[PDB]
Amino acid sequence: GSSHHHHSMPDNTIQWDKDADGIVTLTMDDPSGSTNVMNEAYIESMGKAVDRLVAEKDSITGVVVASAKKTFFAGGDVKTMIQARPEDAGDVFNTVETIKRQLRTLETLGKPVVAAINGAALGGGLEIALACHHRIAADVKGSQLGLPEVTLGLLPGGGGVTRTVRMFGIQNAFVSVLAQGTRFKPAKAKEIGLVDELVATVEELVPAAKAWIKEELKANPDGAGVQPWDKKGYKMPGGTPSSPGLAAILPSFPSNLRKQLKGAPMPAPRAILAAAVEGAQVDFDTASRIESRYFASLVTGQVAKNMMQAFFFDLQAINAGGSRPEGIGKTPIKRIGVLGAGMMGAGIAYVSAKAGYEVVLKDVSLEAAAKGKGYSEKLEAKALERGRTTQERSDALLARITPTADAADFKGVDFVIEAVFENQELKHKVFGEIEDIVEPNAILGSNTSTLPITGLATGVKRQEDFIGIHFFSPVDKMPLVEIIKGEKTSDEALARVFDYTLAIGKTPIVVNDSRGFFTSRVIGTFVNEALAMLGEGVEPASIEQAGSQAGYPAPPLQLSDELNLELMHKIAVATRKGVEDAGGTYQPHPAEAVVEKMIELGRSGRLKGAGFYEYADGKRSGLWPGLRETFKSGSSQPPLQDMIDRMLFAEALETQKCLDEGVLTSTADANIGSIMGIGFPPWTGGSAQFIVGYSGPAGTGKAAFVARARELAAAYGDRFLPPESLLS
Amino acid sequence: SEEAFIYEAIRTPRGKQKNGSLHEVKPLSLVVGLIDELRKRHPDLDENLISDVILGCVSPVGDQGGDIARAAVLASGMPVTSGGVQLNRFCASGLEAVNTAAQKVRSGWDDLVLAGGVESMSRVPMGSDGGAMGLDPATNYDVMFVPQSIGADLIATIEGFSREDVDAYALRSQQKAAEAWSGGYFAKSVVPVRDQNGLLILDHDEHMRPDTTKEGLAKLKPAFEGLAALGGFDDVALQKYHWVEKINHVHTGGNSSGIVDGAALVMIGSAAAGKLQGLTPRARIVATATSGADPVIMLTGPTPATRKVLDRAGLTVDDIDLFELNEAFASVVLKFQKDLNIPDEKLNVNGGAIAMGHPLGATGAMILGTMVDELERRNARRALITLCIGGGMGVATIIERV
Amino acid sequence: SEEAFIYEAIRTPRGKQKNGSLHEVKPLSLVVGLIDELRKRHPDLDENLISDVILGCVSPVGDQGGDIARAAVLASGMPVTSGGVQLNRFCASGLEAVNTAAQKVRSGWDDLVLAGGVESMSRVPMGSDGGAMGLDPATNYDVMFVPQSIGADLIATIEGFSREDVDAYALRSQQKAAEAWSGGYFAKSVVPVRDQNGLLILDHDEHMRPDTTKEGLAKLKPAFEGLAALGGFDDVALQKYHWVEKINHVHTGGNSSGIVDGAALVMIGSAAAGKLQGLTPRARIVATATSGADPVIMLTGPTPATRKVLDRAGLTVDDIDLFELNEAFASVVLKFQKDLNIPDEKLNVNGGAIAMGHPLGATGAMILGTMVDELERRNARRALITLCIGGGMGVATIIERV
Ligand SMILES: O=C(O)c1cnn(Cc2ccccc2)c1
Ligand SMILES: O=C(O)c1cnn(Cc2ccccc2)c1
Ligand SMILES: O=C(O)c1cnn(Cc2ccccc2)c1
Ligand SMILES: O=C(O)c1cnn(Cc2ccccc2)c1
Ligand SMILES: O=C(O)c1cnn(Cc2ccccc2)c1
Ligand SMILES: O=C(O)c1cnn(Cc2ccccc2)c1
Ligand SMILES: O=C(O)c1cnn(Cc2ccccc2)c1
Repeated sequence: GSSHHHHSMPDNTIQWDKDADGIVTLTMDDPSGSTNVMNEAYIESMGKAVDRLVAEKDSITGVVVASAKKTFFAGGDVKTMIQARPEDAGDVFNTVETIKRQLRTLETLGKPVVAAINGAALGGGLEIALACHHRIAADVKGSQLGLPEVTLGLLPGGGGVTRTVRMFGIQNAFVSVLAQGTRFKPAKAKEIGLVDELVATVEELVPAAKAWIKEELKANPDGAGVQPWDKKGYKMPGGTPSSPGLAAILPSFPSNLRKQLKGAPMPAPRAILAAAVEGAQVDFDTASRIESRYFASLVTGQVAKNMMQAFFFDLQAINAGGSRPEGIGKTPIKRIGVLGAGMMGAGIAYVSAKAGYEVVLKDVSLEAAAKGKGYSEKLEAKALERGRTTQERSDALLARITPTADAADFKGVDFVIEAVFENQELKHKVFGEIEDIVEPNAILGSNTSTLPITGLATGVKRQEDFIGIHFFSPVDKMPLVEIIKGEKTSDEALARVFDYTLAIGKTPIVVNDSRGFFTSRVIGTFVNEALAMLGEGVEPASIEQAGSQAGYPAPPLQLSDELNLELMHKIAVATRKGVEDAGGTYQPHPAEAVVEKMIELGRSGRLKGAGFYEYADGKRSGLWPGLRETFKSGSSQPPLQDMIDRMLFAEALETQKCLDEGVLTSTADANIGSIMGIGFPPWTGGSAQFIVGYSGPAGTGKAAFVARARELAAAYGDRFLPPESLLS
Repeated sequence: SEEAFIYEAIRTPRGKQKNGSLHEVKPLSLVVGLIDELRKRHPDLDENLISDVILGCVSPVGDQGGDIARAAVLASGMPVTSGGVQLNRFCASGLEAVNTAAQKVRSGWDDLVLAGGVESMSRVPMGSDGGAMGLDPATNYDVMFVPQSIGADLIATIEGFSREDVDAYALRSQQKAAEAWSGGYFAKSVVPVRDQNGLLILDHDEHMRPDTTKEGLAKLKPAFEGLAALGGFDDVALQKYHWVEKINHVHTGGNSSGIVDGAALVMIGSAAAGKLQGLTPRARIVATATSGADPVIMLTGPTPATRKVLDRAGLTVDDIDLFELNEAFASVVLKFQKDLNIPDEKLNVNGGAIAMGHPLGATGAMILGTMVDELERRNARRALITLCIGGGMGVATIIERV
Repeated sequence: SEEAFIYEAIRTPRGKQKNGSLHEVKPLSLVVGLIDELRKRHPDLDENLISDVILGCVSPVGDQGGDIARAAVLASGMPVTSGGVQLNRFCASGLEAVNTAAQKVRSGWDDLVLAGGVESMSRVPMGSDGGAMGLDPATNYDVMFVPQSIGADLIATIEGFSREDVDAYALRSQQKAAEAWSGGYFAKSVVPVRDQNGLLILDHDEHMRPDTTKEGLAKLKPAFEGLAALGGFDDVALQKYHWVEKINHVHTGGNSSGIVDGAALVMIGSAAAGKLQGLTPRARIVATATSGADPVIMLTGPTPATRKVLDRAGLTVDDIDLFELNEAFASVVLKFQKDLNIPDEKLNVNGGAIAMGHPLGATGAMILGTMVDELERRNARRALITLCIGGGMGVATIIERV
């Protein structure tokens, strides 16, 4: 390839302007959207502009790259990248090579090129700015700069890896910029060298750019338009891999990376480190081509498609109201009343206050409801000292909450959220003394995790407005809300809770009433598979290693100690009674025997002070040594990949059941609900995406998943048999 | 067809890493000195019969670069037809050079070959040559690279070797090295290093601490020098050895091999070559074998290689009089003894690298010559020599006294 | 004792030094690509029967340090029992690896061995490893060190080879390499290099200049880049060759071997190893020999090495059908041809390193695999392969088609 073009062409994105001094201004303004994006239209547009910059080289003295959108440039074309098959590797490689040829020609024109960064410059947007010789950013609110490609399972393939390594060296570029896709405000970007100077308003950008060009030509004629790595004598910060200082610590870079990822199978960080170090061993142009090959391997791989499916398509179908009832207007929410002080009730009050709602915190007594407001109080006692004080807004937030201890203060409430002890008789009561004091149109929301919403509804007179609203602790940080429809819950009540969820900046999923709902039911199979393996004699250390290497945020035995094993015993008893009441019989899970053996030994979790781990001074300090004698650890030694797949497949199969039973109505809710609600590993794209994106010895796809599940079923049990819906 | 015989086996004393006597001596001079010693012992040997010089060297860079074996041929004034080849198989390079020499003789296409190794770790530190397994991230990540000391700590953790167990073996190594020196066991094979004027530079193994006590070994701190002090390697090791919860770090500078300078030379030939030059054979190379094990634990190669060479020779453990295993780490020797049920009085009877040092490329030839002398001194029949290797490899050799 | 057979012999194309296609490819990847190609051709071969991987590498530094042969075993997912050893004997390293593999098989102590070499000269240039002969002024001063190019010019001066003589050979090499590529002679032994996505990187020897003319070769200037361009080396050479008054500098970049990147692999085993794996033997290794000559002229080693291997195999020049000598310099080949009266139609019949390049550590295995293919293509019987070496060494091998 040797062209600035890749392949009714797309419409032009860049406007050309040459002023009287010979300075050409390239303004990026994609007419097909509100954001400049690295799509086919941009590539053809920049190709034309760069062709012209070379053709008119004798009348051009400098270049300014600007944007006419609210942002500078953000993101790539995910619709295209998600379709790239392994047979399209050549096309993907040719595309990024074409993009970087354009940027390389711009960079080696023989004259200064300034980037006028008016707003967000993310991904390919910052890669455009890094190909310029000078970067001016407007220090306006909301502006971000960074290379977040890794968060979608990709890498900065338009030169971002090569250029940041040349600018900052291998260690600083990888740790602080590339490996986590960190986003920087314009002030912090100037401090670390990502940006060179700041201006207060966007209107000063292009004038400041043309002025710097004028001064660079006067004061630095020989170096004008020459990047530092294109000069003789360039020294890479931190040294090259062949430098003795860097060679001493370089072998520890992959091992520290494995330590952070805990052995999880995310290929993007490994590829970024490989491209960075390999690129630092050769000239810039060779380094750039190496970067393209690692980019193509990520795009044509499956993990990138999982993460693009979840964090781009699925999360935007949800925010666009895919599960919201159709044809229902909005209804204002004036006062919100929480029926409970505690870790749940307090967190709900804060997230409602910050969204712009007045909250009334009721409890059994005002001295207990004061402790509830004390949780939001300590949350503000932290936010203040971290340089994040909203001042009057924070005080108004805490002022919004008002403890009481009597039903009389719920007078103007049109949105109730109870958070009290799990007891129908209690819940049926605490809604009775509040049902008539609230507004006639008020929504009666319950934050239960076990009790059926349809059964709780019978305790109120307006059952069309009774609905489940399930939060996750800590409420201020957990971004998912699980909305549960009772049998008599109306579409209007569902739509209003949906709007409330978006208003407080959280993500809703809509679940139909069923034992365990979605999140608690699916995470139960994850925990129960681990406890089964412990009862089968598998080493506890192998079980925790399998959880971490599968990609879970917490290994499953550690999670059991924090869910409290007594609470796991209660969920087992309740599931029994209910199954027996409707005439059925309950096949007990092998985990229940493990749960009971731990309780009778006085080891029931972290609050108790002793569980599967030992606890000293509150902190976790190693597995309990008596665990191996109790369960005959070592008597069973299955391969680690079998333990990993047993935990992932158990959750993926339970998710498919929920979709078949109508508990969930979309795979978007399943994927986002599993990732954000219970911590299903993001590399999978969700417990539902894991089926179409499975990859192993059997191959890749739904059929490979079916084959592997049957393989697991033969070895470990029929709970791994794939459902009819997954078969051809 | 042709049998390979050992006619000479000599070595320099081992100089220590810090303020060591051999720091001022080019590694090329260490080899040339041993060549001159061979000439002194056989001043009428026709060196034109010598067809190759094979030297192991793990860091062939700088002073040790450019085929140092050929440099030794030219600098010592050996015939230009004597060849010269450098090879690297990590810790077993010295024994691999001897085994390759023996196999060249057995093939019938060579008659008399010099083999050995040289390593000046004070002038060319370990890792000076770089490498892919460590410095290339894509393959480092895939093979799960872990430093040797952490694999040795993992062995002690898995096998149940306490800190006192590895320190007890280290004390025993110091005692047997001191007894061998004071008893004159090394007088015939350790060639003192001398300068261009004939002045003495070194005549003993500087790294030894004969007054080592169990209390002194207990005061030492676990290893924290170099790559191991960097982070992540413990977690990488446990990601593969997932049934182990925590690694017990028992190895220190007092129960691990010493970093030293040294060289060794072995003269190997056929029966006809020895008869022609009036050489008396000291031992016969019975069999050789190369095998390996897991490269993350990295030090368990000795056991399969030892079984393989016993099977190829038709022998069992009971047929062997002396076992010589390089003392890279105390836990490696204790694992080897436990796996094969080696009797204590047969294993490393003259002390090992913990007391005297481990000059990477030369060690294999050094401990082989040690066994040639100890067989002749005891009037014993067979010895088995083996070393653990980086990358999880293993080399083993059986010699028979003649 | 046991007979050693060649079962496979492959190589990469050779990428050029300046703006070469292989500059972006780690030398470890060059080897892994060839290992994967062996898997495609024998998917059912039990890799546990492979006991060693022997790679020649002249600059074992950086990307080529850390025993690249062991790195290749681990990176390619070969069994951890498969060993892996790096060796350096300058230009013959690739052939020495094959010979050591054959001698390991003949000794009965190894059964199936991979041998070859790797050199990425565009990434790791010559001399990157330093050298005990250029950094030890005392040694340099005494051995009278001279770069290979001055030795080749001195051969041209002593023997009466003119500038047109050596340029005529260079033209002949370009022609025969072009004819070999056009005739499909290399279609099944040159394995195209591809990236991690299957995209082609290189599938031909990009150093070739098939449209070379005698007038174009005459315009080139005598070689004056590298160590030779510096002072003194002419005077050093003539202090030894004191009857020569002046050296005729006839060698240029157009009649000397090219600087290239490449790798090569050969699978060598016993007859029993082949039978057990369902492998077809392609040639038998009849004999090997290692000799040498004066290190100042530095490039006349191939002459006694060829006589030594012929005497050992009980053969004469008449019995050899194809002669393959590495074209390090044009005058080296012309002296070999004159000294042994080699017919033109038998010497380097498919072109050589002048046209296709000389990737140091791999060249020996490349031209060996070239002769295996051409013997099969011609239905001839015996080929002799030899290479000149720095330091005045020589290596030679006779193979017989099976
Ligand atoms: O660096 C980035 O983030 C980036 C994103 N898209 N692109 C261009 C591209 C689009 C389609 C297919 C291949 C490449 C580069
Ligand atoms: O985390 C921080 O605040 C920080 C500040 N400086 N650094 C080092 C650095 C240098 C160059 C580029 C990126 C980072 C990290
Ligand atoms: O061993 C060191 O000296 C070291 C220094 N920083 N880090 C963190 C790091 C992790 C992954 C990649 C690059 C850097 C390790
Ligand atoms: O994806 C994650 O969870 C993650 C965590 N750290 N990193 C990159 C990193 C590696 C080493 C040291 C510092 C940062 C990625
Ligand atoms: O989706 C892909 O393209 C892909 C490629 N490899 N893997 C598994 C893997 C992950 C992390 C490190 C090593 C291997 C997934
Ligand atoms: O055995 C089951 O059916 C089961 C279901 N969920 N869990 C774990 C859990 C504990 C506390 C709160 C939520 C979930 C166990
Ligand atoms: O050829 C060169 O590059 C060169 C450089 N300095 N000299 C003179 C010199 C002679 C003896 C010792 C040291 C320097 C020759």
